[PDB]
Parts: sequence; structure tokens; C-alpha cells
Amino acid sequence: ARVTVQDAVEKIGNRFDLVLVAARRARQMQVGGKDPLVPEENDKTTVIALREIEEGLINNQILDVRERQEQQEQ
Amino acid sequence: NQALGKKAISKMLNTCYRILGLKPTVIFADQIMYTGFAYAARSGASVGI
Repeated sequence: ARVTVQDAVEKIGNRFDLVLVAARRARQMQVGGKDPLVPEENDKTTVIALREIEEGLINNQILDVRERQEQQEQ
Repeated sequence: NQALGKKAISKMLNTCYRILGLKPTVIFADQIMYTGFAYAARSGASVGI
């Protein structure tokens, strides 16, 4: 669980774009067709996406290139 | 090392935010409120005639 999101704020700094990025990642991990890249601690997908952002393996650029890679695969 | 009269404690919270960050000052505020309640109960302050 993440009490504060300051690390996510400082990973990519807007306090506004991180909401969009985390919402997109949570949609990916919630509607299906995606698995968390960070160990799952029985918590909800929102904080899982936030922790992925904080640990630096989820951002806008790599999400876009992942979209491109799965688009080219099919 | 003062009396902490509602102005030094707010100043210390402001300095903790400005120097350390957000999580440390949140934990510090929670601990301050815990210890303030506990020691106010211990002191047994009361108002009489």
C-alpha cells in the first residue's frame, strides 16, 4: 500500500499526468490482458500501477512502445 | 529546546517539510499528535475555581 505518492510524483513530474498514466496501467491490468510487473501484495490495481510507476518500470514512453509492439505482433 | 507554544511546533513541522520531504513530515506529524495526546492525558491538566 502507498500512503503517499511523492515518489510517483518525482518519477515523472506533473502530479497530473501520473493520474492518467496510472489510470491507463490500471485499466490494462484490470480489464485483462496484462500482468503486474511488480510483486502483487493482494492490494488493488490502483496502488499496483502506482508502485510500478514509482519503481521506474512504467511510464508514458515505454507504455507507448509496448502498445506498438503488441500492435505489430498481431 | 524550547517551550513549544503552538508556534515553535508549527515552525518545526514547516522546517521538516522544507528540509526532508512529505512522508517523513507526515509520520512526524502523526507521532507528534500521538505523543501530545498521551502526555496531555498523563499530565492530568484541569481547570478549577
